[PDB]
Amino acid sequence: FYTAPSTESKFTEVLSKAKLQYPTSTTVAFADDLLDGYAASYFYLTSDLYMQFQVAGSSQRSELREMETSGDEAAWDCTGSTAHVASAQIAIPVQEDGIEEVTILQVHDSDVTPVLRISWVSSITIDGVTSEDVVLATIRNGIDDSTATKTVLQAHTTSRTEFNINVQNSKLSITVDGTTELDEADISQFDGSTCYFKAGAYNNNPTDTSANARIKMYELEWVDHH
Ligand SMILES: O=C(O)[C@H]1O[C@@H](O[C@H]2[C@H](O)[C@H](O)[C@@H](O)O[C@@H]2C(=O)O)[C@@H](O)[C@@H](O)[C@@H]1O
Repeated sequence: FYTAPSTESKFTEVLSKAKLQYPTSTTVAFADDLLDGYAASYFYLTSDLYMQFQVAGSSQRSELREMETSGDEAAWDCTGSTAHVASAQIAIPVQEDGIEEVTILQVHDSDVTPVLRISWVSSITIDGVTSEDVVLATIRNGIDDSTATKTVLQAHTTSRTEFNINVQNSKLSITVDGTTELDEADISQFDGSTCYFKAGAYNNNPTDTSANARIKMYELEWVDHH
């Protein structure tokens, strides 16, 4: 008794260009499955037309992974001259107790390293400044460097918020409601890697492994250019 996101034409294209992973890396639904009305407690359309992702547990996810319409996985040159752009209108609800960080958008390499995570965090300390209840950008410093550069993007609101990720020419930019919040961050450390976008709910370091993270997307698209 869950309504499928495929019933809304605003999602047809991105679902054609995605596969759904849940609760870890295994695909539960490919593009054709998604287009054919795939729906579950962790992936469904709300009555006000949000695509909602929900998942409990440490490092568990309900997440769309960028695909080509051919069925090939997206694997674009992370630092190439072609622009790759992800856009999403996301409402981040107040998270359940014990949910401490939820990753909502990513640029991931074709191996084991997230180039970029955009996440909600309960608390973060960056160079001696603690922020509470914010949306954060985390860019990994390298494949062999587990550390990352972190940038607060936005004070958390439940209001629908426009996020835009633009990747081109070894630089990455993020806009939030039209305002640039990360301006041409360097990602040259992923020269020679291939990349793709992800979107959904990825539950990072919960303190209650039974609590549900929950993220809602009113619009989602990923594109190439030139
Ligand atoms: O030591 C850390 O906790 C390390 O985590 C990093 O984010 C990771 C996420 O929590 C997820 O596990 C997944 O997405 O992998 C990420 C990663 O290893 O890059 C960063 O937040 C990093 O700053 C932090 O030290």
